[PDB]
Amino acid sequence: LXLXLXLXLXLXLXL
Amino acid sequence: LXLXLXLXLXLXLXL
Repeated sequence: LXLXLXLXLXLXLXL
Repeated sequence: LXLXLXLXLXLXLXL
C-alpha cells in the first residue's frame, strides 16, 4: 500500500 | 480531469 495508484488524482474533477 | 480517482493514495510508494 502507499502513494501511486488509487484515490486523489486522475478522473473525476479538474480540467 | 486532474483530481478524483485513478492515482494518489492506494498502492505505490510505501509498498
